[PDB]
Amino acid sequence: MRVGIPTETKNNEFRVAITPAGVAELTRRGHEVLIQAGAGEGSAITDADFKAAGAQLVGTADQVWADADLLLKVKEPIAAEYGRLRHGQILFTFLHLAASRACTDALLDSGTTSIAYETVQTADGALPLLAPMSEVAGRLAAQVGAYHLMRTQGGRGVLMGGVPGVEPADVVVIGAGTAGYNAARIANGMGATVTVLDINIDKLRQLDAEFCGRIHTRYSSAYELEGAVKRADLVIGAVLVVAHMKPGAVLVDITLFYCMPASVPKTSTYALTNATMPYVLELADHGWRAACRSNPALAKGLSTHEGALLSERVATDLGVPFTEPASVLA
Amino acid sequence: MRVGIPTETKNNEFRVAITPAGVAELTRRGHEVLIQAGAGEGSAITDADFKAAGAQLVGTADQVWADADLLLKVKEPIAAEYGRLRHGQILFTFLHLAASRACTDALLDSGTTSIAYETVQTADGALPLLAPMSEVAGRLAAQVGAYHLMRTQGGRGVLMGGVPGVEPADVVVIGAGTAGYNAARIANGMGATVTVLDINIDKLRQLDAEFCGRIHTRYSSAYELEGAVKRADLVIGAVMKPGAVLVDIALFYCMPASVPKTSTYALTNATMPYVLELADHGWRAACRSNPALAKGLSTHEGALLSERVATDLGVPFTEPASVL
Amino acid sequence: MRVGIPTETKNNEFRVAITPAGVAELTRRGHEVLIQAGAGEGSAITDADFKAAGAQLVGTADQVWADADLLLKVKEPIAAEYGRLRHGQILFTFLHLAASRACTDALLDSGTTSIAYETVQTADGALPLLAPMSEVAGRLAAQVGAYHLMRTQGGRGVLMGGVPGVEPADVVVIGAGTAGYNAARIANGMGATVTVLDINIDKLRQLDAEFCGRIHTRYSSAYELEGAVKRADLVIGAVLVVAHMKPGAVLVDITLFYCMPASVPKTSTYALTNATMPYVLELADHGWRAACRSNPALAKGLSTHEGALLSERVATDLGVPFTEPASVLA
Amino acid sequence: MRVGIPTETKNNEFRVAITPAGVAELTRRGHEVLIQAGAGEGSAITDADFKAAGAQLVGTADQVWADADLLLKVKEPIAAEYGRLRHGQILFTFLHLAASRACTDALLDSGTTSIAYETVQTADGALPLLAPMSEVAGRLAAQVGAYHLMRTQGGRGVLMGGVPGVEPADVVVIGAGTAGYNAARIANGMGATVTVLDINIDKLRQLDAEFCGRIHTRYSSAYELEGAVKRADLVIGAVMKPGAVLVDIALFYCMPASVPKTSTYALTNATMPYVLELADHGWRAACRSNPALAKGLSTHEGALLSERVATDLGVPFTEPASVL
Amino acid sequence: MRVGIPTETKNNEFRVAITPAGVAELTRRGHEVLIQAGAGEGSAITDADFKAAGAQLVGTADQVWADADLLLKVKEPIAAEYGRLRHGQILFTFLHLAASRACTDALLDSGTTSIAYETVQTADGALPLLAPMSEVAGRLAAQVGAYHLMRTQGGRGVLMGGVPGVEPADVVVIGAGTAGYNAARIANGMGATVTVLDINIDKLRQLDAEFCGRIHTRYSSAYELEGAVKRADLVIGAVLVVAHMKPGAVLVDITLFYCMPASVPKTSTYALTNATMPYVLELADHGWRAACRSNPALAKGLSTHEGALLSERVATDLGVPFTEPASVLA
Amino acid sequence: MRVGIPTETKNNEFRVAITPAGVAELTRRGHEVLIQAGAGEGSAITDADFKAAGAQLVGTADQVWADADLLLKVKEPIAAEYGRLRHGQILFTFLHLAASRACTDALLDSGTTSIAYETVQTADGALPLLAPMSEVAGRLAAQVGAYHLMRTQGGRGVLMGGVPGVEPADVVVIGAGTAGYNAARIANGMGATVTVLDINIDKLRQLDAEFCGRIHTRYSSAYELEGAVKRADLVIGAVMKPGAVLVDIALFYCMPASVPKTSTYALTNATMPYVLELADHGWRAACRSNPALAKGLSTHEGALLSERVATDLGVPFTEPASVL
Repeated sequence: MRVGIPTETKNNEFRVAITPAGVAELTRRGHEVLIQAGAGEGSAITDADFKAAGAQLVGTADQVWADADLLLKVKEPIAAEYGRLRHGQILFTFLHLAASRACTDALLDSGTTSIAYETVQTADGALPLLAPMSEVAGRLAAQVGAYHLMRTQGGRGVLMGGVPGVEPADVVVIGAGTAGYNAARIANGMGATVTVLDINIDKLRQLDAEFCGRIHTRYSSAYELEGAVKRADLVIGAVLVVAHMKPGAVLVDITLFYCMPASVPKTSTYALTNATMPYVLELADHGWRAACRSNPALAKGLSTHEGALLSERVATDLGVPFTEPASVLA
Repeated sequence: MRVGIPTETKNNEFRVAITPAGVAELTRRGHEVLIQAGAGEGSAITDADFKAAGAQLVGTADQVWADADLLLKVKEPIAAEYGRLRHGQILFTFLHLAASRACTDALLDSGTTSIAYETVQTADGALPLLAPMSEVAGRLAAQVGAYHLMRTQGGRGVLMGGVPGVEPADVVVIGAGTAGYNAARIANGMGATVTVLDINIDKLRQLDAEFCGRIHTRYSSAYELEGAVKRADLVIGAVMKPGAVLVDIALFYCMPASVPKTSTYALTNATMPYVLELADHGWRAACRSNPALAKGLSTHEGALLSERVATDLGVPFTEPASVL
Repeated sequence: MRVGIPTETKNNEFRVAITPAGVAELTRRGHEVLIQAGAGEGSAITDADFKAAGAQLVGTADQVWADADLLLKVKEPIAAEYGRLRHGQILFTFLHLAASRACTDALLDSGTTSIAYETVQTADGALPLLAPMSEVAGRLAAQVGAYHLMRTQGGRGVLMGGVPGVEPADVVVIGAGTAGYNAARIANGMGATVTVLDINIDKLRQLDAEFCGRIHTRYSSAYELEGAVKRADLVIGAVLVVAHMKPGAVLVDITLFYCMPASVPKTSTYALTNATMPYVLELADHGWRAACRSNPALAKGLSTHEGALLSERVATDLGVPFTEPASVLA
Repeated sequence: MRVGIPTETKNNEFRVAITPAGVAELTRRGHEVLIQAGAGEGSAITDADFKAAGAQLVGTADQVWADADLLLKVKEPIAAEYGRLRHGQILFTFLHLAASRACTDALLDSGTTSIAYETVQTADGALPLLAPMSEVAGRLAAQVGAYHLMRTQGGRGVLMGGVPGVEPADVVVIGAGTAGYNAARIANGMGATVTVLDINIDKLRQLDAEFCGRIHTRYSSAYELEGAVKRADLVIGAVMKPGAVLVDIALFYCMPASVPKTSTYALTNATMPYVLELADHGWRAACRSNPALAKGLSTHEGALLSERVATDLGVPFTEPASVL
Repeated sequence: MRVGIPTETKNNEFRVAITPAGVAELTRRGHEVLIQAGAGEGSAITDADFKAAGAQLVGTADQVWADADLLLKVKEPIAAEYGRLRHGQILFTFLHLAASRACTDALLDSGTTSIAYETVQTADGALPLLAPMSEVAGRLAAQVGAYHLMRTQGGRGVLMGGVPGVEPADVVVIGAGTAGYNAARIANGMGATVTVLDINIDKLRQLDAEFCGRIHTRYSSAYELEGAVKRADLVIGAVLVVAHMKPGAVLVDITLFYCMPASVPKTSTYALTNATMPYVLELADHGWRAACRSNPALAKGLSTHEGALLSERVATDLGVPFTEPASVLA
Repeated sequence: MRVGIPTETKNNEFRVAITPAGVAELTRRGHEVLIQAGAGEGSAITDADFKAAGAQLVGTADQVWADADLLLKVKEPIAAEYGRLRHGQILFTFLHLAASRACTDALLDSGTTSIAYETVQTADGALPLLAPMSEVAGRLAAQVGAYHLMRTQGGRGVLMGGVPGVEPADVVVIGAGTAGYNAARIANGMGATVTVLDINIDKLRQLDAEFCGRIHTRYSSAYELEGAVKRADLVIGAVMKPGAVLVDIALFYCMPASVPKTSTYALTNATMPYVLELADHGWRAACRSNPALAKGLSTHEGALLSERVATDLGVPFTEPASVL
């Protein structure tokens, strides 16, 4: 089938759903990759090497969304793309439909089959396509948190790792998840005195192991938390699905309250497309139909099909007819 | 004696010439410490700190400059500060007089004894009070270069240390010097693929030793510098492909005042020993019994003593060893 | 029962099926260990300490294979040993019968009960007795790959870790398995700039953790692969169950194409006998009979019994009557 | 010649002035090595070791002191050992004569040529034979401070490096010196949160470099020392809140003889080269062709040569360069 | 319900069943925390911050054991506390009843409901509340073992990490469990040449990974063991549910034979109360009744209830009527 | 001027006296760079590299030696190369003239100005151009010793770093020198249990510091060396039980040309600065304004200047300071 990779049109979005690496496997494996001119240009990928790997570069998004059996995207269709949604195609991308009835409706109103990146889940309840983004995000939280600590940024005026004879910043990472673990790693590498708080003692246990006790760990509690933040020069909320610190101290969620992987497209594109690669294939090969019964992880992401809503949590958050996944998969 | 420290007026300057530690060691040797209200507020040293430490918190600058037998600054007196200078006062701060004919004149026409932080020099030819600024400046370059590397800062869009399975950023530091060693250190801690360039292979060996091979080294030929700079994401000038960031420390960018809370201690921790030799024995005694301090002396009783600053502005030299 | 450890007679084979350590537990636990003179001499083990631990040193292989209830071996019997295979004994060793009908036939034609080292498997599908060999192998791939990089060896003429101001080799490890992980470890320790490629992102994830990003990881793809090898000074195929690189660059599988734990017997003997120890015991204690129903991992290795073929994959690769394992175990 | 080593009689001293290695390099240059039976038993060097190495194992001390042309000790002759001293003997050991008028007299009234381990000195002003004792002394302080930190030792009740989720211990080492560097090293390896204080910022940089930031550094102001010491669990004096432990190396505690097996080699490994220059050429030749050894010479033919030890006990000085 | 935290009265016991952290969650979550004056004072916790977090400080132990719905303790009641055991309360603490019929009887004779800290077990058979103690213990074994190596302590007279040009001690850790892993970590950090012996090759495998082969590993055997201890300057028995070494060499179990987390209360109190926190809550919230059927891990710790013995192993070790856990939980 | 580099003819030599970087910095100072076709092919520097860099690729050696005002080599002219030498030519390369009476004569009878790489010497008594060869030589010894340790190489049959649960290899490096430090470094990275021996305890401390205790150190007594060497698997001579491998760098084995791609840059990166002082000012000027270069001068206008090479072959000395 002819797969399509259109140019992300959303605001401040410079990523691309595929790399010359994935495109190269689609091609030399029996498929046709329709890539829109400049789609990857935004994350340092010209069509020069996109073609030197296999890319049926086309001029407009119209031709891309058309003749493309599988449309790989990074973000969900925006306003002007609704009139694009085909019925005989498969939309594989980040949807957050429970965040857009308008979006959800347009996918049902167009009867297109779609799979949401964020809900593809494996056995241990893991979310593979979100993992990379959490990694990119957490490492960024630190680089961004460190910069905003500059007095010029309205920060306290403290250097992440100080200098000889002078103390470094005291960084607090709330949570030892992918993001919390990656945030501490960088802040620590930059020289800050990082302490990570979690309620899960095994996560804290391995952090002690990983940095021979260099990255401090404190059992997380509302009392420990409040205590740790008072002292903190920078705090990172790495806890992913009302209280304050000192003047000049920074707060980065995932005083200057700061608030992503779009910031580093080259990186993030690869990070995600590498996680996406195996599924895009299972899709391009045997179709979303055989791809979802042969793989309950990719299936768990099914979002819509010919006016069908295949996600209860969403049909719940908005109150709409739920159409069991098992049934639309025969 | 009484030493005074006025709040810096230089726009965008957040450092202070003394910390609660210094304003506590002078107070212990029989000295009255005068500090302007709000002197170290921009570097997190409230008057409370300076106060309950033995320091006298005067209302404004006037009171500081009037009394202060020795005055401690970070930057030199700026334009609107020329009327403050006193004949019988010892000014201690970064002067860079060889950069402003206007500054030099005010101190000269002033008859003030000023000693420059940046020219103070020990035996090995080291600049003690200027070295801590190169440490901060070196670490900052990396934190900053990593920041402007973001697509949204004009940068290419590369995370310093990538993420598993995805290639890390390519950093090139030119100079195995004090600042370069700091940039590579931090850039390396961010996960980045760092390489340092230098024609001093002795420095290449200690960097090889320290980071045990993780931070790459390349003899600095103009051939490699070019090739190295062609492939990089961030190049740090501690002595280009589209979107690369070049930070130059002396997308583009060309500082220790950005992190005042950090650099105040760094500078005043180096300055402290001299501020002491000055508060106890005078500029004459101090500078007499200490050559490194002697080398910083810039002006006194109308004289301009400096073969670099003097053979710059076309002025009469004065053997600093004479006034000594 | 009297266990027997004969001298490996195969070519270039200097290993031994047991160490004074294991022999010491066989003895002071109720059994008799019949070790052939010089059996361990080949891997730095004289009979001096073999007896100082418990060893009924005997002169020839004939007496060893005879009176020995359990014959522990490292390699499969060769030409002259066929006339040795008893019917009332147990052959526990590496067989690769699917690689030798002649060998397989001789074990059936002699009606001997045997268990193959390479097919003993645990729950997570793991192969314990092969693990150590993969470790030895991978660490060797690097030491051997580094030596063959010497211009004198016909190599490019590059030192693994270069010297101050000069660049090290660029080493590529294909695969993050036991072997791939161990290969990167040594090459990295030797100073090379190693990059490991894998399709399994968790393996890459932990390699980043283990060396704080010092050992580079790149999602493995046929495009990434080809790209990585072009640059490479040395490449190690650590992928265990047609394209080229630069002149002088080395290739080591598991330009100079090089091709094992027999290379370092002292090491490998211990490596394997340590993994073998627990089973040899379960065998020597309760017999292969009770040893295989009480332990499905050791049972999964059963190969033959009194003319019986207890391994389908083998009976398949050669087309021969398959005799269900469950049945020959009552 | 023949060099002799007697068992130390100083109570609680377990070191020996020579190891099987030294008693084997002298034996190879045509020297008879006499060692008392049981000399190095308290540091794990049985007579078997000393014996099957080329050493002569005499019955007791008398035989050692009588024969020994050069005598090697660790501590100085104690009270009951004054009758042992010989006019024509070279005593080599830690003497601290400037601490005992009584000791100095026995060697003086003795006419013995004694050379002090602690005053021997090379160019850079280093004390070669005294340095290894500061390494051991530094590492011991941490092992000990970590021990007395236990509630049952009077200490507060803190594990040096805590455990995951629980805060680690706070260690403060005062002095970036040889001993301080060792304490921080070990205290840091125990998981503890270590900080070193010093007014020598050059030492602060090498500690920063070495442990790459894990061991904290703070310019030693009397202000920080206090604040630092106020928050600590264990403070090590290598130059307080309830239950804190302060170890002072020169709950409280104020040494290399505690781990004799370790420190014997450390000391005798530094001493060895000199014991050789002494056994081959004599105190005269050796001390002549080697200034560092010349600096250790303390007594000879009744003379007391030392501007520190002499201007202490009120005695006549003797130009060591004269007797040379 | 009103929870109670009494002052440990046992000998040389300076720990406390709760920290201002846990007490803070009990309070600002709907409960009343009755803490006895000075209960925490012994492990550096005054009532100053105990109240500044929420503590109904009371004068005597009598009032504490009274009006307290849940009595959190570190150690089992001693002689004078028997007359304290209420019937309408819950005793959550370390019991070791199989070590005290007197103790066991008193809990049955008082009909109190109790849950033993040491038998709360999770799915992978893990014992969470013992883990922290094993960590504290193992790290101590090393600090204590290193001190007792001092000739003054009657030891051989060897410094853990020697000094330049001179060798460090040779430390042997028997077992790679929590305690064995933590013992090696510290001894190694102190500079000793540590070698860890285990029969479980995965534990040895990860120790190699964790310290890049710096902490030596040797497959554990009675022959390897005896060999390793001969050389050893210090040995730590980290193997938790008759042979000798050199003169001056130390032995620490978990020559100077030495024989705990009470040694470092500040540490250990937090270590354990952090592990205890989640259960104390599940208890204080829904009662031991709903707390044990909703959580089979905490339930597996049930020890007694109104004259009932809810632990077979104990009723076995002493021979007493066993009263099935499932039945006393409806 | 024009500097020339001929392909090495010495059998088994794969290094080249100049890299594309050097042949690019000389070309920038107005110099014609002549390089023989295939000069750096054995070290991966095709003529393409040398070409598109500013270098003149001559057909063969004749053209190189004829023109070249300064000639750069790695090894000295061998037998069949004696007819190439020119009176008015500056030869720069490793000469070891004090090793071949025959070599010395050809340069002497030649009237050529030759400067030896190995005798060039800076203040600290360091041999700049010879040091990089000891780094390579040190790392190679370990890679090689680890290789010949294989049962199939005659070795004992030990993997350098063992495998979990199995004991690692025992490495002994004799010499804390530049080469020894490199061998221990690499041998340690291979997982091996490394120990370094030296009578210079200062070097023992930096190795202790660097690898923080993982690489063992032992004072070099002849007693320990023996005991140490008795227990080893691989001993590296950077200054035996059956199957042990002893590599000696100056089963047995007694080098930088083995990894030409690496060592060419290493040597030419050190040589480069001198090749420059030579191409710009001449052997006279260069050697004049630079003592380290002055120390390398070996022959000129028929003279043989060297108190080591001259008092070897029984020849007349010529004050190098005279011809200067």
